[PDB]
Formats: sequence, C-alpha cells, structure tokens
Amino acid sequence: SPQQRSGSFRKVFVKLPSGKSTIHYERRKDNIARCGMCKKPLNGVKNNYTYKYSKTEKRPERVYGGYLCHKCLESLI
Amino acid sequence: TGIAGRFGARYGSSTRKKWKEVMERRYMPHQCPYCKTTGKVVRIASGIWYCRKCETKWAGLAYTP
Amino acid sequence: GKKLLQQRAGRGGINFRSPSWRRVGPARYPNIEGDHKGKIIDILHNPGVTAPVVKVKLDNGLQFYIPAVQGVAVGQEISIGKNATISNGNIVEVGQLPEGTVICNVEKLKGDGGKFARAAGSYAVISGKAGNKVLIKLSSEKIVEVSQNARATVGIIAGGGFVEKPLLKAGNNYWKYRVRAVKWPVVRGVAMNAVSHPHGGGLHQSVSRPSTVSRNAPPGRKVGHIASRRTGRR
Amino acid sequence: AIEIGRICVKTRGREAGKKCVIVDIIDSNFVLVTGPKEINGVKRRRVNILHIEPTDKKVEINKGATDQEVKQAIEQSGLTDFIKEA
Amino acid sequence: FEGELKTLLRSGKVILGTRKTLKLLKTGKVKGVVVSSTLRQDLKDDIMTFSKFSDIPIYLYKGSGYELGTLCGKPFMVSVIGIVDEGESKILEF
RNA sequence: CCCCAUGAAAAGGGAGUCUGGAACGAUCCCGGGAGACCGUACCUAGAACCGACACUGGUGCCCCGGUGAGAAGCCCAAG
RNA sequence: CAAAGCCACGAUAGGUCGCAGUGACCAGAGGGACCUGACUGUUUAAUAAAAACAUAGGUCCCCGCUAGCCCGAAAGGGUGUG
Repeated sequence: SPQQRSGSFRKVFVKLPSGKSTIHYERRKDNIARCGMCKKPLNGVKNNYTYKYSKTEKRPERVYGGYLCHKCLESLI
Repeated sequence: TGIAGRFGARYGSSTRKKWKEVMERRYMPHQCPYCKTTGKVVRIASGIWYCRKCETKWAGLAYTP
Repeated sequence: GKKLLQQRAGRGGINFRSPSWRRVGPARYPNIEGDHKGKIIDILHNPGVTAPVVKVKLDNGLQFYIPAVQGVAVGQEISIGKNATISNGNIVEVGQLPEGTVICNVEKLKGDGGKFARAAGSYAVISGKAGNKVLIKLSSEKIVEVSQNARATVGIIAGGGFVEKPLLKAGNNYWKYRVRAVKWPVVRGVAMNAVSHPHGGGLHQSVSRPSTVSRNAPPGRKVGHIASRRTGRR
Repeated sequence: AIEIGRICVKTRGREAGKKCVIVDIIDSNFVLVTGPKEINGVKRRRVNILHIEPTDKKVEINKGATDQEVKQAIEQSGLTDFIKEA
Repeated sequence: FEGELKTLLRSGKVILGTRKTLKLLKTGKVKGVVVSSTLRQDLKDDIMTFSKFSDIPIYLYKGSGYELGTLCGKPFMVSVIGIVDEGESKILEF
C-alpha cells in the first residue's frame, strides 16, 4: 500500500486562498486508441479517461476520418 | 585506443584492439542502397538497419549494412 | 554419488526450460498449395535466436514468420511456389534449381517448416542429384539428401560477423543466457567433489583417467570427450 | 491535364471522392469547380490544383459556364449516371 | 545526354525540384521533364500519370538525384528537372 | 544515445468500412428512477508481528531553518 | 542591450586580532622492494573471505534433427516457438 508508479502525485496551492495541503492520486494519461501494425495514431481524434459521450467532437469529418489518414487506407476500398 | 578508451586499462591490449576495429567499421559513414547517402543509416538491432530520410528498413550483417 | 548436472537438466525443471513466450512465434513455412505472392511487412528481432525474422503477408491474407535473408527490405514483394524465380527472399523448390545455388532454411520433406541453415549467416549449396532426391551440402561440410519438392529460400541468413567482437566481460554474457536455456556460469568438474562428478576429488585438480570414453557408457559417466576419434590440436 | 470541362475527383476535404467539373481557371494555383447534382451537391468553389485527380472524361462547355449550362452538357453526353462509373 | 544538358543549362530556362515542376506539368506548361531513378515512388507515378494527359516527353535518368544535381552544378541533389525553354540546345527530341 | 539485453498478456474501451430491416429518432438539452454482495475498530513496532519474555535481533515500505556539495556531523522549529 | 528592484557566483583594494582562521564539526600518513591471483564479482547462515570458485580469452570432442546428450515403470518428455 506504499508508493506505486501507476498513479501520479499532485499537491495544490497556487490558485488557492484557504490554507492547508494534501495529496491527490490520479491515473496516468491515456493515449490515442490501440492495437498495432500500421502505427500512426491520428490528428483531430480524441481520447479521454471518461467519455463526454461526444460523437463528432472525437473524430474528423472525412471519409475514413477516425480510422487513419490517407496512408494505410487506399488498399482497402 | 580511440573509441576503446572507455575501458581504461582492462581486458588486454590486443583484446581491446579487436573490439575497436569492429566498432570503427560500424560507425563509418554508410550509403543508403535505396535513396543514397542522403540520410544516414542506423542500427536498430543486430541485422536490422534503416535510413532516416527514406524511412526504409532492411536486413544486413551484424555490425555493417 | 549424486546425480550430475546434465542428469538434472533432463528432468526439465524451470531452471532448465526455455523462456519462449518472449519470441515472436515459430519461424516456419506455412502449409500452402499454390503459386502465391507475398509482401514483407516488418523485420523484427527474435530474442534468443540469433537471426532477425521477417513477417510475410500472402495475397489471401495469411500471416507467418520466417528467418530473414540478407538484403531484403520492408515492402518488398516475394513469390512462393514452384514457378517462383531465382531472387533473394523467394521461396522455391529445390528440384528446380541449378548447380551451386546458395539457399537457406531448407526443408527435408514437403511441409515441415524448414530444418537446415537457419542460424545467422549460414547457407547451403546444391551439390548434385540422386535418383529421386537432390544432394545439398550443409555448413558443417556434410551432405544431406532431401525430397524433390522441398522448399527453400534463396540467399543467406542475415546477421553475419556475429562472433567477431569479443564479449569482453562476464556481464555481457550474463544477459545473453537470460533469454536462452543454456546454464551459465559453468563450473569445472575437477573443482567438484567425488560425489558429484567422475573428475572430482584428489589433492591436485586433475582428470584422474583418460578423458575419452566409449559410446556405450551408462548415463552419469559420459563426460569429457565422448567417443572421440582423435584428440589434440593439430 | 487541367482544362475546361474535365471531370475530376476531389482527393481530400469533406466529400473527398465525389466528382466535379472544372469551369474556369483563377490563377496558377487555383481553379473554380462545381458539381451540380452530386449526392451532396458539391458547390461552386475554388480548389487547389493539388487537391483534385483528373479522369479521362470531358465535357464541351465554354469558359466560366453557369450551373445550368454544365447541367445540360452532362445530359448531352449522358454522363449524369456515368460519374460514378470510375 | 550530358552534351545537350550542358548546353541546355547554359542558355535555356530550367526548373529544379519536384513541387514547382509538378504544378506546371498538370497545366501543361513544360516542354519536357527528366526524372532520376531514385525519386520517391509516390511522386514518380504522379509524374507518369499527368504526362499521359498532355503528351510531354519524359526521360528516365539512370543515376540518382546526386549525380543529377552534380551535372547541373548545384551543390545538393535535384531529382526532377522541368524544361520550360530549350534555348538553343537540341535536347527536346529525346 | 546504448544493447551477441530490444525491455507481459488479456478482459474492458473508442472509431471506421460494409450488409440486412423499419420511418421514427439520438452519442444533444430537460425532468424522474436504480446501482446487489463482502472488507472497513486499533498497532504497524527499543511494549500490539516472529524470536519460550513488555527480547538492544529480524520483518517493513513511503515522506520530512542555519552551516555545508549534501537526506553527513553539529545546533534548533512543527510534532 | 542599457536603466530599476530582488538574487546567485567569481574576484579586487585597504584596515585589523589571536598560540592557532577547513579554529568546533566533518575530514587520505607517505615512499621503495618481492610473491600471488589478471581485473568488477562468489563462498564454508553460527571459529576459514583466501592464492579457493567464477570470469572474459584459448582450445579439444559428439552430432544433419526420426540426430547428439539427458529424464521416465510406461504413455511420453527437457534442450525445442531451436
């Protein structure tokens, strides 16, 4: 139950007028979605720990917009 | 001793000499077979190389392309 | 006495097994029955095997790994089958090749995956023809005899010059055997006691008998030079 | 090449694959295109020379033709359905 | 070929580089184009596609962009050359 | 930058492209309902754990103004 | 950049006291010669830390894979995703 790297330490006092100090533990940042062989996550695509339920806010508006840019694609159509 | 001077006075003069001649061959300026010497070639692992300009990866020897 | 180390190594305990879950996969030919075409999609490092492997995609969508051949690039197109031409990386049949052609990863039958000339830098040449079979000279200088329709790859396994750089210290050899099954470090048998080795015991460390032993010695005794025809440097 | 009335395909953008007709030339980098009756109806806009891929099909119209003039000319060669044949 | 290229650059007008000469090819304002054999594949088949739409001579150079750049005297590589004015040389018949 | 080291796997997430079906209909706003079961006191150690003991041993991990290079030696806050 | 306020480091000139200025604290005695193991590492938990073990380098032997070497009473198995 001591330290574990799978959690980042934060301490807060700048934007702060009350008077105490403590420590908050949050999980490390995510990344643009995963498996791998073609290996390029994208531009304009969104990854968040929770989901704001967004639909077009988390993907571009081209033909294959969320899948990948025009790189690993045209041998699929 | 050249590049082998990072060992100090260990391992023997002739053993350090053989190690040094192999490394000096690896770090020569190599020419890409595909584009040309434009972007320099680097080693990923033993037998795996690529050129940093054309992004082409190929298979070669252990310490030279 | 007590069981030797080689006798303990045969029970296959975790100290003597291979940590194979760390490799990409078995590097064998697949069972296919046509004249296909493939594309190399990656060149990878196989942890304890000494040769890099390529990943191949067939036109019907089949994935497999084979040992890489020197001079093959990613995105290159290769052909598989009896009608394949003589080019690096192509999987051909040994019945169709002329004399003195350098190949590697040679099968013995049709559909075993490849047996000979797989380690880094090794290759075989075509050295003749028997009535039903072709004669292939291996890197040990011996001659082996394989089927007419055994598949092989054209070229030399990548990773040569592997052994021209000295390991230079005991720790460079400590990793090398972390991903292999070889036991390291190695204790001399003369340094043991008489209960643990036929060479052990005595005031002065020495092999007490001649080292050469027969082919019929029971297990627990085959140490030293095994059924040697000759000894000495010359 | 890039000339008046050539049928083209837009390589990128929102539609990115739908077809259009070149009506006139603006400058050395931009041309004006239109697709009258596409599935979404790509509208009269300029486009960069690098963003369209030419086809072998042409239409006989004059420089700076209106939206109706090209619409009739498509029917003249019966290309109204033949846009999505290639 | 080198004999005409020496005269072409002495008196004619020339364009060095892919981007500038690729736009002129689409609008049909280049007399001819020479391509080195080491050019990127995506750009090479773009040259070949747009050339059939305008009947422009295309010459395939055997060497790379480095000994094509050295022929022009330019200190770095040139992979595509666009010929916009022959000048007085006799290169355009190839 | 380095390796004769190339440095886990899955459930669970999101997206894309197609096929079939109905004309009603949300990944957006507003209001309402629901979310089993089990742990949770205290010590965590020169007196709460193991060593016959309120045993100078072992089992712990994580954190903390002056002089000074310093988490050292010396002096002192909060406790 | 230059000015202003804070801050750090490196130097200069003069004056001065003590037995003593890294004033306490912290904090290497040095040199010449021979044997031995090359080196970093390991070991007799509770009388032996070494010149013993290992090591990198060297060299020899078996074996073309339905092999060589080893485990099992058998079915079979480890090296071997080689």
